Amino acid sequence: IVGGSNAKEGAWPWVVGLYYGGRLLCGASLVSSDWLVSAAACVYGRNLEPSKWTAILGLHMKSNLTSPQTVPRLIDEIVINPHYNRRRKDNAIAMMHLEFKVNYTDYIQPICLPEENQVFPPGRNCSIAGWGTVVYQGTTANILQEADVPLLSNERCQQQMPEYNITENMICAGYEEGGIDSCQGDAGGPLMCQENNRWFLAGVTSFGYKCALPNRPGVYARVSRFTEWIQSFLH
Amino acid sequence: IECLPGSSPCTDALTCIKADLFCDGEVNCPDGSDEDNKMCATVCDGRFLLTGSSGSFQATHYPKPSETSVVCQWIIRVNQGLSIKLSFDDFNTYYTDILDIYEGVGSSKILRASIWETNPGTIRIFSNQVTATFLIESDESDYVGFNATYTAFNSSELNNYEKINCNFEDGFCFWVQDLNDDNEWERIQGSTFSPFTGPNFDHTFGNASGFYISTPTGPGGRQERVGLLSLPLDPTLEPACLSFWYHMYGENVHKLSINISNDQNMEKTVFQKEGNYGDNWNYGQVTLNETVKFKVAFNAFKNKILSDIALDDISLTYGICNGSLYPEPTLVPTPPPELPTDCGGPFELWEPNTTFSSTNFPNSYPNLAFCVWILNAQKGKNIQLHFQEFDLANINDVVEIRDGEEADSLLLAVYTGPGPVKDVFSTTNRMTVLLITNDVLARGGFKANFTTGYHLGIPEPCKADHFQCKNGECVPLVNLCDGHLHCEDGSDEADCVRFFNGTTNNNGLVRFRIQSIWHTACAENWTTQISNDVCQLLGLGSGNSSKPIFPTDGGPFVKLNTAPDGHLILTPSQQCLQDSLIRLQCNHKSCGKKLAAQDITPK
Amino acid sequence: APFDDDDKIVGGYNCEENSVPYQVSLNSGYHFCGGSLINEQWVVSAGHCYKSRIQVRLGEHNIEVLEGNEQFINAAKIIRHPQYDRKTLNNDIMLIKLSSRAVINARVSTISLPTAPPATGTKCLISGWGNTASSGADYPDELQCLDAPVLSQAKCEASYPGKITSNMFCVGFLEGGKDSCQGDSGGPVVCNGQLQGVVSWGDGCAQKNKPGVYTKVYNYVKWIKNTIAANS
Ligand SMILES: *[C@@H]1O[C@H](CO)[C@@H](O[C@@H]2O[C@H](CO)[C@@H](O[C@@H]3O[C@H](CO)[C@@H](O)[C@H](O[C@H]4O[C@H](CO)[C@@H](O)[C@H](O)[C@@H]4O)[C@@H]3O)[C@H](O)[C@H]2NC(C)=O)[C@H](O)[C@H]1NC(C)=O
Ligand SMILES: *[C@@H]1O[C@H](CO)[C@@H](O[C@@H]2O[C@H](CO)[C@@H](O[C@@H]3O[C@H](CO)[C@@H](O)[C@H](O[C@H]4O[C@H](CO)[C@@H](O)[C@H](O)[C@@H]4O)[C@@H]3O)[C@H](O)[C@H]2NC(C)=O)[C@H](O)[C@H]1NC(C)=O
Ligand SMILES: *[C@@H]1O[C@H](CO)[C@@H](O[C@@H]2O[C@H](CO)[C@@H](O[C@@H]3O[C@H](CO[C@H]4O[C@H](CO)[C@@H](O)[C@H](O)[C@@H]4O)[C@@H](O)[C@H](O)[C@@H]3O)[C@H](O)[C@H]2NC(C)=O)[C@H](O)[C@H]1NC(C)=O
Ligand SMILES: *[C@@H]1O[C@H](CO)[C@@H](O[C@@H]2O[C@H](CO)[C@@H](O[C@@H]3O[C@H](CO[C@H]4O[C@H](CO)[C@@H](O)[C@H](O)[C@@H]4O)[C@@H](O)[C@H](O)[C@@H]3O)[C@H](O)[C@H]2NC(C)=O)[C@H](O)[C@H]1NC(C)=O
Ligand SMILES: *[C@@H]1O[C@H](CO[C@@H]2O[C@H](CO)[C@@H](O[C@@H]3O[C@H](CO)[C@@H](O)[C@H](O[C@H]4O[C@H](CO)[C@@H](O)[C@H](O)[C@@H]4O)[C@@H]3O)[C@H](O)[C@H]2NC(C)=O)[C@@H](O)[C@H](O)[C@H]1NC(C)=O
Ligand SMILES: *[C@@H]1O[C@H](CO)[C@@H](O[C@@H]2O[C@H](CO)[C@@H](O[C@@H]3O[C@H](CO)[C@@H](O)[C@H](O)[C@@H]3O)[C@H](O)[C@H]2NC(C)=O)[C@H](O)[C@H]1NC(C)=O
Ligand SMILES: *[C@@H]1O[C@H](CO)[C@@H](O[C@@H]2O[C@H](CO)[C@@H](O[C@@H]3O[C@H](CO)[C@@H](O)[C@H](O)[C@@H]3O)[C@H](O)[C@H]2NC(C)=O)[C@H](O)[C@H]1NC(C)=O
Ligand SMILES: *[C@@H]1O[C@H](CO[C@@H]2O[C@H](CO)[C@@H](O[C@@H]3O[C@H](CO)[C@@H](O)[C@H](O)[C@@H]3O)[C@H](O)[C@H]2NC(C)=O)[C@@H](O)[C@H](O)[C@H]1NC(C)=O
Ligand SMILES: *[C@@H]1O[C@H](CO)[C@@H](O[C@@H]2O[C@H](CO)[C@@H](O)[C@H](O)[C@H]2NC(C)=O)[C@H](O)[C@H]1NC(C)=O
Ligand SMILES: *[C@@H]1O[C@H](CO)[C@@H](O[C@@H]2O[C@H](CO)[C@@H](O)[C@H](O)[C@H]2NC(C)=O)[C@H](O)[C@H]1NC(C)=O
Ligand SMILES: *[C@@H]1O[C@H](CO)[C@@H](O)[C@H](O)[C@H]1NC(C)=O
Ligand SMILES: *[C@@H]1O[C@H](CO)[C@@H](O)[C@H](O)[C@H]1NC(C)=O
Ligand SMILES: *[C@@H]1O[C@H](CO)[C@@H](O)[C@H](O)[C@H]1NC(C)=O
Ligand SMILES: *[C@@H]1O[C@H](CO)[C@@H](O)[C@H](O)[C@H]1NC(C)=O
Repeated sequence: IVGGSNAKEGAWPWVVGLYYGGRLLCGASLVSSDWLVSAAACVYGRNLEPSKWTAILGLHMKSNLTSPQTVPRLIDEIVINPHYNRRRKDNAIAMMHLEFKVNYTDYIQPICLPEENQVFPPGRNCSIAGWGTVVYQGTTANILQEADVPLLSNERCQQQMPEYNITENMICAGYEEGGIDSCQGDAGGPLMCQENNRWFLAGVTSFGYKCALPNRPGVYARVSRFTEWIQSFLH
Repeated sequence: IECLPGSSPCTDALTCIKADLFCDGEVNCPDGSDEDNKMCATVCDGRFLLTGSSGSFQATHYPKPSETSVVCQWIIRVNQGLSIKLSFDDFNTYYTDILDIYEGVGSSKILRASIWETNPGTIRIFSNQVTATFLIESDESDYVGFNATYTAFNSSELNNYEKINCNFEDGFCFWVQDLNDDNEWERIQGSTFSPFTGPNFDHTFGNASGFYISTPTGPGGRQERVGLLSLPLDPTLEPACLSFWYHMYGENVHKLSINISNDQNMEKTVFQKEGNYGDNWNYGQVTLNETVKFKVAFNAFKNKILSDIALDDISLTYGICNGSLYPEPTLVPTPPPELPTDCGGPFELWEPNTTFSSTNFPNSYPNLAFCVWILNAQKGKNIQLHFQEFDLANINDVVEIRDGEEADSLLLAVYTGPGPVKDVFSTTNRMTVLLITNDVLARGGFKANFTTGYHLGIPEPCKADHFQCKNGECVPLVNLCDGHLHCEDGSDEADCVRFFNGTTNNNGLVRFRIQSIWHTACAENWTTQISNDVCQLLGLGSGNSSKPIFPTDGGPFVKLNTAPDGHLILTPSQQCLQDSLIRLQCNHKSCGKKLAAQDITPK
Repeated sequence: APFDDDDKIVGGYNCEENSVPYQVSLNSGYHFCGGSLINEQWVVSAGHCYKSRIQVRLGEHNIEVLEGNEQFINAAKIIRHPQYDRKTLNNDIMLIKLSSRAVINARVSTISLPTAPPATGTKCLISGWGNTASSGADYPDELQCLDAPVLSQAKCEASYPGKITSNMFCVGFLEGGKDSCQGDSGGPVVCNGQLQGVVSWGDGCAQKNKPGVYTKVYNYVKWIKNTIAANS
């Protein structure tokens, strides 16, 4: 994909990987002690048998799953936001339930949900996490990739990508000249923007036209309107 | 005198040359010792050079099975202008008889010929030197050998008839493969591999015993060009008609064309076919009249696997072409691409109508399905989707159940794959059923009763004023927000403590509900331990400093006390001295902070 | 331009033989076939892949990019079943003896010989260089591996117009893609930890209805053992 960079170990403890059938298919973010937040596009038709999904928390290297800091877990319950339609490409947010619970060993920590009356001006660099590739049709990198993209308002996103209705429930991000994106390669996972003290869940990585294409921002799920829905599976 | 690895010295021991240049038909040693018969230990026959007009050579262990792996190669040279005609007698062997024949020496040895498991037959090479190489496929005792003879004749006395007339019974007769393309032809007897493409029989003989040529049957996945050339044809006072049979079987057949090249460089195409014509031999007929010498080139464009093209029964006659008894070939019809979008079918599924039936459930449903059923009921009712039989493929086709009654649909569950599936209960009177499928390998489908009523799927409410959890179990008194466990879902411990008259998400007055009554708490024995206990009850982080404001609650406030067992004591008694409601503040939980041992390199 | 898809859907394609160490590739200047590593010195593949020169690649991840975990072994011996017809694809199975002992690692390993043939519904893993994309006009460099169940013998025999023998059975479908992933004219087909198919042929490039035909090696395990004993 080109645009990301290698992330230090433990820098993003809330970013976790999801495996279906032994292959890295999706990515999720920790928000509680027994639940994850992931894109609902990757659970489209694989929730009838919640036994083939394996959640790897604290994953940093795909070819290495033996460190004590990484605690593999199984997913027994997957839920989908009812507002998902797959035609309007809106409300593509899903949650997964861990086996029993999770620990906090300085490498598995929960992401901070958006609060009420929060302002997110466009143009600020919000970090994007995920296992990208080296080309548009490559393979997921063995090292977690990190990158920063400027926030874009919903007004310009429709003009840049007329093919998508976008709507106020989705927030886009990307560069005018492109070159850095995470639309293809993997599910991506959470969109993170920092606020001095608490990394907030700025968004969830969602569909996109094409990576690195100018005037083609990547679409992300607006978690600020999903805070109440997410705050229903917390201990 | 020593030579570098990978090289061998000559007899004169004056220079070192590569070992692969020895016994190849091209002189490389200064003294010419590389072509000597004694140096080139053929072993198969004992002779390497055949410079006479006739002769013979034999393979190793001709009368008895061989148990030794020895590479054998022969070179036959004649005077310039003479064509060497090979002949073979016995090649019926379970492989292990790979024979390589190449026209000339040097770079021309690429894809001239590679014959095994069949009789090579009469092979003619229009060159002064012929390179014949025998390679053993295995050392197992399952091969016998062969002995072949050769003869030479004037190659320029051939007329236009002999240069073209060839049933391919014995090799290419007088035809020479092209060299400007990627891969050339090969000799195949009987049916070819990769079913549904390539000929299954020979046109000349009529069954599998015949001999012909075709594109290679190797399971490749790349596009290659195959070409065949012809000997120069002397000008004639009468035009000549070319008769040939071409076989074009395969879904990936691109194009078969013939180019005529003369001394004037006026290349033209008189024959051209495209597409798949099935497993049928098609007769070709073209008329050629050139005042100068010209050559006939067969151009075949081979695509990826299942794109085989075959040629057989090529001959040249005299005069204008007559009426073609065999008509023009017919292309295999393509599947109709007419509107593969969707079928629609039963758009509406409501009313007392009977069970859904698409009249094709046992066999298959239309591909690229996007139909909807729209399960509707009366006001106040729900929808129950009880499946009869479910059978789908892997995760590419899904069944969607939506309960939004409009564009703002509420997805309930997704069902796909083989095996039984659970029933679906809606919350509204309208259920949207969407069936999205791929364009290939449709399954049987599914059927349902869609029978429902009033409040189906919702568990009956508990009696005797007992609290009902998500599972429907009874929680009368014991597990009413008191840190216990009754139901598996755990909803019996729902947060009964919340901020009241607050300002932010963590600042506000204390409000408690022991069982069913909301009330505040006193400040008689409040301490840090009680602060963190309420923080845990509020689902927040560490406690923060708080200041009382005023005792504005005249109701039955609860007195909080610490206990040695770690359980907070809740006494609903109005006993407090100098009461003052506390504006409790608790810090946030451990959110996504970079608390790991992260450091940067000061360089 | 959305060639494959406009959403983050990859189809669950395996990441270059991830957790599938029983896949090998046959090379004769280009990829043409594949097989399964039955043991440290032998491989099993369909008998229609016979070539003058065959190079065996073990643990290949990318066709062009070499990750250093690929072992190249020349075909020291090539032996096919004596009853394999050149016209009829019955007994479509061949054995190739590796000139050097295979190196066991995380991406190269042997497969246990089957002891009982599955009937239907058994999960199978089929590895082949198919099309790892939804649409396009190019050959992807990734290696495709898709799971597949086992169909009943009667249905597999009846689907084809009498082209299925007692040693053939239907395993994989491999739908979707540009023109499907076909069968790659070989490759491992291991069901429940047992190699059951070697990919024999199919009706076209798995267009529809009949996606492919697989050869059951349970009837040839005895011949494989005899060949191994004869050639040590
Ligand atoms: C193998 O056999 C072929 C037989 O074709 C032989 O090639 C030449 O064949 C032609 C015709 O059979 C011989 O006759 C010549 O034909 C050409 C045709 O254009 C004429 O131009 C030649 O004219 C000569 O003779 C005329 C008197 O009749 C002169 O006026 C004129 O200036 C020319 O000198 C001639 O009739 C031709 O002789 C042979 N070629 C040779 C070299 O004899 C081919 O040579 C044979 N192979 C070998 C190795 O000998
Ligand atoms: C068999 O012979 C036929 C001729 O009867 C020959 O057909 C060729 O077809 C092509 C079209 O596919 C003709 O057009 C050419 O197409 C190429 C494609 O790139 C062009 O580049 C060519 O243009 C050149 O010449 C121009 C000047 O005329 C230049 O301005 C330009 O920059 C190019 O240099 C050209 O338009 C082509 O004319 C014919 N004929 C030929 C090539 O002689 C066919 O290819 C032959 N097949 C085989 C297998 O030999
Ligand atoms: C193969 O054979 C073909 C036929 O045998 C050849 O076709 C020849 O093509 C040329 C053009 O390149 C023609 O030449 C033209 O002829 C016309 C005829 O007009 C006259 O017609 C009658 C004839 O008696 C006469 O009475 C009238 O008064 C006209 O004067 C001319 O008008 C043109 O200017 C031009 O010269 C040939 O006529 C034609 N052949 C025949 C028999 O018609 C073909 O060239 C040969 N070669 C190939 C490679 O195809
Ligand atoms: C369960 O649902 C099925 C639909 O999926 C029912 O089949 C019929 O489907 C049609 C499709 O539009 C419905 O539409 C009606 O079609 C009739 C056709 O009547 C024709 O004949 C009369 C003379 O009797 C003539 O006057 C008409 O012009 C037509 O030539 C129309 O008359 C209606 O106005 C309407 O468009 C049917 O309602 C539907 N039911 C029928 C035909 O009974 C299926 O019947 C349903 N099951 C049960 C038990 O009712
Ligand atoms: C597939 O079809 C083949 C075809 O049958 C064989 O056909 C060839 C020619 O088409 C026959 O060969 C000739 O047959 C005639 C008539 O019998 C015979 O007189 C010929 O003998 C002359 O030539 C020989 C030298 O070859 C010479 O020694 C003789 O004195 C004489 O001059 C010549 O043999 C051949 O005979 C046919 N075969 C048979 C058995 O009659 C079948 O043979 C296959 O069985 C068919 N099936 C398969 C699976 O191949
Ligand atoms: C999270 O991880 C811990 C350990 O990795 C899991 O086990 C818990 O470990 C703690 C140790 O700090 C236990 O506390 C201590 O237990 C010993 C047992 O003898 C006791 O003697 C001490 O007084 C102290 O209580 C804790 O009991 C133990 N958990 C259980 C249920 O026994 C833990 O299960 C993991 N998961 C979570 C916390 O959700
Ligand atoms: C947020 O990210 C954006 C994008 O990375 C930053 O904006 C631009 O970042 C590029 C780096 O690729 C800067 O390019 C560099 O510019 C300098 C001159 O300033 C030049 O010498 C270099 O060769 C290179 O081209 C670009 O200047 C920068 N633009 C601006 C307006 O800063 C942005 O800085 C990031 N935000 C923060 C707070 O860091
Ligand atoms: C649509 O629903 C069909 C209903 O199933 C029926 O359920 C009744 C329950 O009252 C069955 O009656 C029972 O019969 C028993 C004797 O066989 C009695 O002992 C018992 O007390 C009770 O009366 C009835 O047998 C059963 N089947 C039929 C054909 O009525 C169901 O059969 C369909 O599968 C279902 N279709 C779907 C889910 O697609
Ligand atoms: C795509 O977006 C357009 C623009 O907002 C939608 O059109 C409006 O939808 C709202 C709510 O459904 C209506 O109140 C407006 O009247 C519509 N028109 C305008 C001009 O605002 C549209 O519904 C969206 N979805 C599609 C086109 O499928
Ligand atoms: C209780 O919360 C208050 C804020 O409402 C804390 O006061 C500040 O906390 C920040 C921590 O982010 C410190 O950097 C400041 O120095 C604190 N003081 C001021 C005046 O801003 C207070 O520390 C909290 N109490 C405890 C015990 O943590
Ligand atoms: C795998 O290797 C990485 C490389 O630094 C190491 O940090 C990790 O502890 C190893 N084990 C795992 C990820 O289980
Ligand atoms: C090959 O040798 C055999 C002797 O068994 C003989 O009958 C046959 O004629 C020989 N072949 C040729 C072409 O001379
Ligand atoms: C065409 O018909 C004539 C009519 O007598 C015949 O002589 C000739 O052999 C036939 N075939 C040709 C010219 O190829
Ligand atoms: C909360 O605020 C309202 C309005 O400001 C006031 O009427 C009410 O008395 C307050 N609650 C308490 C407990 O004083």
